[PDB]
Amino acid sequence: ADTQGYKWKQLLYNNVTPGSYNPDNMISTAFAYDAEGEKLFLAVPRKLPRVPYTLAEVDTKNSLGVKGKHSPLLNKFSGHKTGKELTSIYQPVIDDCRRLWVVDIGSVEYRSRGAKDYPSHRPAIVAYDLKQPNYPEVVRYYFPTRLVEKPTYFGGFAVDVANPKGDCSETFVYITNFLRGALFIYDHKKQDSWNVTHPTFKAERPTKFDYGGKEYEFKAGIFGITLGDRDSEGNRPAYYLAGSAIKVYSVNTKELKQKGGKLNPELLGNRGKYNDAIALAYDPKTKVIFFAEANTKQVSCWNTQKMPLRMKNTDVVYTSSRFVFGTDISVDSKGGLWFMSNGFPPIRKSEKFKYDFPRYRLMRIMDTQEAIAGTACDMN
Ligand SMILES: NCCc1c[nH]c2ccc(O)cc12
Repeated sequence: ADTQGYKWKQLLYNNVTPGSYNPDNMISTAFAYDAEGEKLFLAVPRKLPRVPYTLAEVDTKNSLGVKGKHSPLLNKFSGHKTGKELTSIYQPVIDDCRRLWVVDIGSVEYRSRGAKDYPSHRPAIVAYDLKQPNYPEVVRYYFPTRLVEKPTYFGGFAVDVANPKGDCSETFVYITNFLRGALFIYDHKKQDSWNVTHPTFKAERPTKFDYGGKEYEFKAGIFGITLGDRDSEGNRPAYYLAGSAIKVYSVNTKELKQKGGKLNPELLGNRGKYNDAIALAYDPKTKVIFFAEANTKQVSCWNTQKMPLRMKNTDVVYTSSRFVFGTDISVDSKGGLWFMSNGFPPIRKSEKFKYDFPRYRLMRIMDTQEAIAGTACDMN
């Protein structure tokens, strides 16, 4: 229930000329913590002008849990020279083999004001090897033009490593898209990809979001994807959710890896009213799924072994009046539970939402057992 972590009023960069960018325009949408390396990676998409590094890192060795060091400066990704090696990213994910995966969407989202400095190209899935220094690029796959479908609306993704003890090449990537209610599926082995749509990937009712005493609204599809326990053949449930929704589905990875196959998603089925979340994370050690919620100022949980999913089977692991718009959640290598808010929901002009407390908030609960103790997500 204790947390350690970081808080920023503004995301400032180390070794970047002061004044050559506006620190309020640096908006982080996602993170990934490498527990073995004591490294934190932050996605800062090039949504607004003058973002020096779209993949940014901080060394948490000094800082984490140390009084006075709550706002580390962002650094260039150690695997990069200039900052132009990735154009714009929304989400970093670390797999079972300590490969750092990002999805370069391939263009910036503003016009003029230095946009020429970041020339466009086709969306790419890119991976860096954290095991080797200093983080060499080991995967670079471009989307075939036939499959591009609004890359700016890519949400969470999952990296499915069939052979975590081999060369780690039998690997699937499922990337959510919250506009199209779509999953883009990438077969790393075959070097092939395809898009899949399902009525299940779509928004239910619009999500309600309170800012500055008013009620705003957004309508997002799938956002929204995490991987469960493998069976002896290497298939697993892939849990997903739409942002604007309270229902949770799973679909087997078996049906996902089959290009042109029918999908048979199972309802699970719902978390109760107004608990919309855009991010969810499955923990292998407790079998709990954690939700970083949009408007409730909370992080919630559901043990996957308690069926069916009703509200009565969920609880709260974190509450903070300052946790405005949960935007990312993952569990790390040493079973750390990380969750992030940034007061940046998918609503027109949300970049200019301002708060009396630090906008960017990243917390860790030391382990998932610590989290769920004395709660309906326990055992028992
Ligand atoms: N808080 C930023 C909203 C957002 C837009 N796209 C995203 C992708 C991943 C994510 O965690 C969040 C987002």
